[PDB]
Amino acid sequence: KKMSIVLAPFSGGQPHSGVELGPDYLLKQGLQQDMEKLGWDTRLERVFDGKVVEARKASDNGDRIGRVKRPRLTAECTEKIYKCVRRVAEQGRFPLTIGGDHSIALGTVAGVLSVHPDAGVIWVDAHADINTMSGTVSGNLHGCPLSILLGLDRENIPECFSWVPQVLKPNKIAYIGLRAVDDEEKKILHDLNIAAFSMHHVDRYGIDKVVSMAIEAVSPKGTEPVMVSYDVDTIDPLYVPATGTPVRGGLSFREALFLCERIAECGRLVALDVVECNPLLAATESHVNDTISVGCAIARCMMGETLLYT
Amino acid sequence: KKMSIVLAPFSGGQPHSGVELGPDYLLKQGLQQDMEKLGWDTRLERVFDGKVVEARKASDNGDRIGRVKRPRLTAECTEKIYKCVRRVAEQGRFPLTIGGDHSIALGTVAGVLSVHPDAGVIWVDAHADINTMSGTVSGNLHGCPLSILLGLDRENIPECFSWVPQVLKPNKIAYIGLRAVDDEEKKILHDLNIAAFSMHHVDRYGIDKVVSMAIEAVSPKGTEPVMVSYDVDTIDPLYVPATGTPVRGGLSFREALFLCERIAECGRLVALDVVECNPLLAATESHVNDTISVGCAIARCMMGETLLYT
Amino acid sequence: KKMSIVLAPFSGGQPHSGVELGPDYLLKQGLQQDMEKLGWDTRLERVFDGKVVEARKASDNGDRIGRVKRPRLTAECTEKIYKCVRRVAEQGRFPLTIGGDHSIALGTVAGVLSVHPDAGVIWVDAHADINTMSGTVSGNLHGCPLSILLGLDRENIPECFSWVPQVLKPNKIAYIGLRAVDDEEKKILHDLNIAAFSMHHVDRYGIDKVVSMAIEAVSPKGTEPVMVSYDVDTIDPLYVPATGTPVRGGLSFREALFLCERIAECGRLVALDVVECNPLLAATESHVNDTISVGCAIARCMMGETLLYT
Ligand SMILES: [Mn+2]
Ligand SMILES: [Mn+2]
Ligand SMILES: [Mn+2]
Ligand SMILES: [Mn+2]
Ligand SMILES: [Mn+2]
Ligand SMILES: [Mn+2]
Repeated sequence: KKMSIVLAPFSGGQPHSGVELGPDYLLKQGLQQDMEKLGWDTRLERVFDGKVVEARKASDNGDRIGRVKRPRLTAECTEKIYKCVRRVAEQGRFPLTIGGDHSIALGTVAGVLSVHPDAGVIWVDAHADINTMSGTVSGNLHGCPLSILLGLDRENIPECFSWVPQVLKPNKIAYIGLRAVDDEEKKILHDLNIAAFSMHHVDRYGIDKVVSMAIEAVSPKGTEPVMVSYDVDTIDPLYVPATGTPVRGGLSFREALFLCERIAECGRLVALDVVECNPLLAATESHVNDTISVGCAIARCMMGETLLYT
Repeated sequence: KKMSIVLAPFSGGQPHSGVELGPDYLLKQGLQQDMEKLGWDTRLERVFDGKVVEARKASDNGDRIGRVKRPRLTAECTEKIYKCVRRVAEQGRFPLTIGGDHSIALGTVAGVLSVHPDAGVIWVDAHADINTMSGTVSGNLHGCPLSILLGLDRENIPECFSWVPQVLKPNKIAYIGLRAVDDEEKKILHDLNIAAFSMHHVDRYGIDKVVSMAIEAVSPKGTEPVMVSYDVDTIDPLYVPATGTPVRGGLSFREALFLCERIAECGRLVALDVVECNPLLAATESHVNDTISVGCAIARCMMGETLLYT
Repeated sequence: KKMSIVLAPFSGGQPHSGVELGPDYLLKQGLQQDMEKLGWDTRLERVFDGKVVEARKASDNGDRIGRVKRPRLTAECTEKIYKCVRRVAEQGRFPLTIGGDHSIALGTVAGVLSVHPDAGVIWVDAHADINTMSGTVSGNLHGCPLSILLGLDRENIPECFSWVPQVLKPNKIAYIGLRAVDDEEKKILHDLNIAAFSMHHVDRYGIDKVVSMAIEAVSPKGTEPVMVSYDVDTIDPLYVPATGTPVRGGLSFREALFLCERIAECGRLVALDVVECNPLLAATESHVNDTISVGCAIARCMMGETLLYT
């Protein structure tokens, strides 16, 4: 039980500052203690200085390629995460990455899949995060990771992303909690036949059935490793207020953690990303605690925490 | 895909002013744009001036027949809605009526059923709205539409309602979300064997099963048209605060819209009423937005909006 | 249909004052009227003066035996409740006990089981309340009733509890809503094979299935009497704010009452405790009303109240 808590305080995939504080806030609530307490030999892995990056990000408005914003900064930072997550996995340790916005998944998914080539990816998010370079309206890269990972709109992806390995295939991605998918993304999921479970399926079949369906979808031989990239805005704003792109009608606090228990129960989780926690996006310091604690709760539940004896 | 958005700014079936602002508020949030955006050729249908009606209503306290309040005003306005909804349906257009309190269902149901005689009616409400003239304690007519439509307590229904066609039979009504039914109404539903699904059934079988049961109940040949009269107070006050008769323990925001998706999916929806939105019954202008947006959301989901590709 | 509303204004099993006001507050909201209105011939049973007890409790800090706090006061008061609940049951009347903290279950369970020896016990709580004398860290007895009732850690239970009859066996206890069980309690439930249904099971199977499983677990011949000890903190703080030990991720208001309806439906409920309502633990006098009304709602639903005709 070896684990490497990968700290990825990045905010370049979006406009709001504060999300890069997630790592720090999570570790403050005792993330590592919880993990050690769960029997994991933990080690912190800092990939870069969040303060420096915020500095170079804030200033440089010239970092753009048409609609896409900060492709240079994003490509540079996510490549460091890739190298760190790749290394962590090669050493045989479990990489738990704390963001930071979802653009970091470029490095996490790339890193994990380049080591566990047949690993399935369960993307827990209210959004599809699959906007192509030409398609993205806002130009925020935290909503484009999967397009770049799947190598979509090839011709328009900046060369500064030439380092991204083409290891993710559409039949190895499964979404859970979708409810804010735009027209371009709807067509993509449909044309690529990507297993996507919206809030409609949750409401229709219940979270237990949805998780089972999601794990099956990316697990042919039913024995492949599984990775989860958890965007906290999948959970209803009621419980997860401090976040950049909230969307009403999400998972209840209970469903958010039950999902984790089912994956833990699975026994094949090989990696986990917990992203989009922006403490600076809350009114009361209570919203901040509700949010960050939910993060630590996801980590604990994913890594073994059960309500009863085990 | 022809639609007529019937504007019914009426508040005579109850005591609180503000509910007649629903139409205006809904159209402000872009109700018609959403509908056109969903592929419907829309047309607004104003049946009467909400300002004038509020004026004649406010003043005239003499409009009463024992317990029943404003039977003259209510009978006159609902007859105009009947004629408008009847006309809209005859032209082969889909009538989407925005209230206004639920007393307007006297005209909507009468209008739709006089054109589609075998149309089933799914009444989404926390209340049964079936108090008889002699039975109604409060005398508010927004809680009596179904008694008059079913022709109950015949002998005591004012003659100013003589225009109401006897087109609704008890085996063509199905309730969803019931939780505030009074003793008289409990006996009625039971003696008339009306298919009623309370929050108990939702909690017991889940919203998916309940909707299926409701659609079946009013669809013998399983091919009859279906009409939905949606009272927003069916949804828990948590999400729908600005409303005249709130009742704790309602449908979650998710269930409120999933229900709509299932009906849309059905393919036989022939009419829809969205009622009881009172913007003037909110503390923060946030309660107002939560409420009105939920209204537009019901319309979009009922009329075709899906979370994924379709 | 004879009932005895047992008033147990006790707070000695915990540190916060205010919980002893539950009885008074409940009766204020009309608890007895509701019961009579439900067809029960009610009678109030005061076992002791809540004001006097609070007085002797507040002062006496010397009432302790190591970690355990107020074992003398608790043992004395719970013995009075035992005698009262035992008497009420012998007279063939239904004992509805209103607390007061959960330490009162020492007398209720003992009283009911000494009359209905084969009665099952359904403990609705977020906590296991089974800490042993040596195990309890906080020393608060409202978290130790079941250990004493099951006669655990015998050797360390003060002799002032020598009156407690050994009538409860582990195969006659079933938990519902568990989510804050400590390590000692986890081991105990596991070693004793006690039927426990955590929020995990509720999220996984739904409340309907869980209740059925719980009733089955303590009902071998499927015809045994059933008793329910209802701790209100089983319900999510969102709905039940004013309480001593809140825990996030609980039963929704709907599940809290549906559970009651299923037990009522069962037809074998022989006793009910409603505990942990502390009015003095609320910010707005709204939290207080939300909480206390939920209490009366549990009593009504348990005792027969249905949403539709019956
Ligand atoms: Mn995301
Ligand atoms: Mn997202
Ligand atoms: Mn209504
Ligand atoms: Mn209603
Ligand atoms: Mn308890
Ligand atoms: Mn408890």
